[PDB]
Amino acid sequence: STGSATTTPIDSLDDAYITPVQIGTPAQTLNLDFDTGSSDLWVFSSETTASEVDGQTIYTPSKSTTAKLLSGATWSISYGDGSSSSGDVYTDTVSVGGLTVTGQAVESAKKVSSSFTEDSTIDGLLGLAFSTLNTVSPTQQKTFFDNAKASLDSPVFTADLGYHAPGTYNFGFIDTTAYTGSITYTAVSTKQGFWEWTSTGYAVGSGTFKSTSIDGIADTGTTLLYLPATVVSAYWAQVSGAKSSSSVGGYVFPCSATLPSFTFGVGSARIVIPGDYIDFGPISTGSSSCFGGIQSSAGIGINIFGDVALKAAFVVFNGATTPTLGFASK
Ligand SMILES: C[C@H](O)c1ccc([N+](=O)[O-])cc1
Ligand code: NA
Repeated sequence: STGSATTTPIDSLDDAYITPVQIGTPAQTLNLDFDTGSSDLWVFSSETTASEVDGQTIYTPSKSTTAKLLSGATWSISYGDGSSSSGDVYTDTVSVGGLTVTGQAVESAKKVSSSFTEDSTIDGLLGLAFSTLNTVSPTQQKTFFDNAKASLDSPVFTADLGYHAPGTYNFGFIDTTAYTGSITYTAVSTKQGFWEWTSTGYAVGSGTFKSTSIDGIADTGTTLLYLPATVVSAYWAQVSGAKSSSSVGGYVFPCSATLPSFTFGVGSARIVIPGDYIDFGPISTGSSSCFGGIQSSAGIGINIFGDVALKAAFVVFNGATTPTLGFASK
């Protein structure tokens, strides 16, 4: 089997991407944020505290003939940005782009933090990191990908995120029309539950490539590119008037600037992030200070290849016995 679904940016900055997901019988379609840096499939629901729902579409298990309470199971997750949610668990039929899993754990939110409530466009998350990070207790649950894997034509999914445009998540096949050149594969460590890999270095604009190992994660549910302070300082030093602002919480730059590209290494290959992808617009409405898309990881504990990086590439998440990542230009 395979599946193929379009993923759409939630706003004009590509802050996140939503993908329609069918849950239950008859289908309830919710727009979920596919997150390769977490491992819970959780939804706004009929159980979510009413004051914490503002415009989201909810899953109602009582209207699904295939829903079944996973008795005793609870969940609680806290994300890198300080957001969180928690609740109880049902199993139900979940379909993505024509690929169906029966018995998928659907984590029903009883509580969500303010950032979720405030984002009317995201009805929940679909985690695509390793199932070792799944929060369900006392019996850990599998991700949609892990449950689908055995049925897929090939044990892979691919992320093809758009810049200010829709893109695609495919399951079970690699669309050879969706990228240019060849795919370069690189090793993955699953030790921390992530798609963790080591970039071979970077370049700023038309500058020389610096060969240096940068461990980090491929995380579709993080907007920006978080890299070591040395790397990030070297990038923003090439932008007149850029500075790190403790008041704003990262590097800002004049909105009048033209940004340089940023290249990262994948083995001997190179992925180039255009300068425009690193513009996250005014810090507040109407400001002439703009927020940078490359930020320091120094206060995270991990480097994160978020959407800024991943949407410059066709990315293969290879879930074979020995997982690997692949990157191609597009
Ligand atoms: C609501 C907030 O933007 C949000 C937080 C965390 C994730 N995630 O890591 O995928 C998505 C969305
Ligand atoms: Na922000």
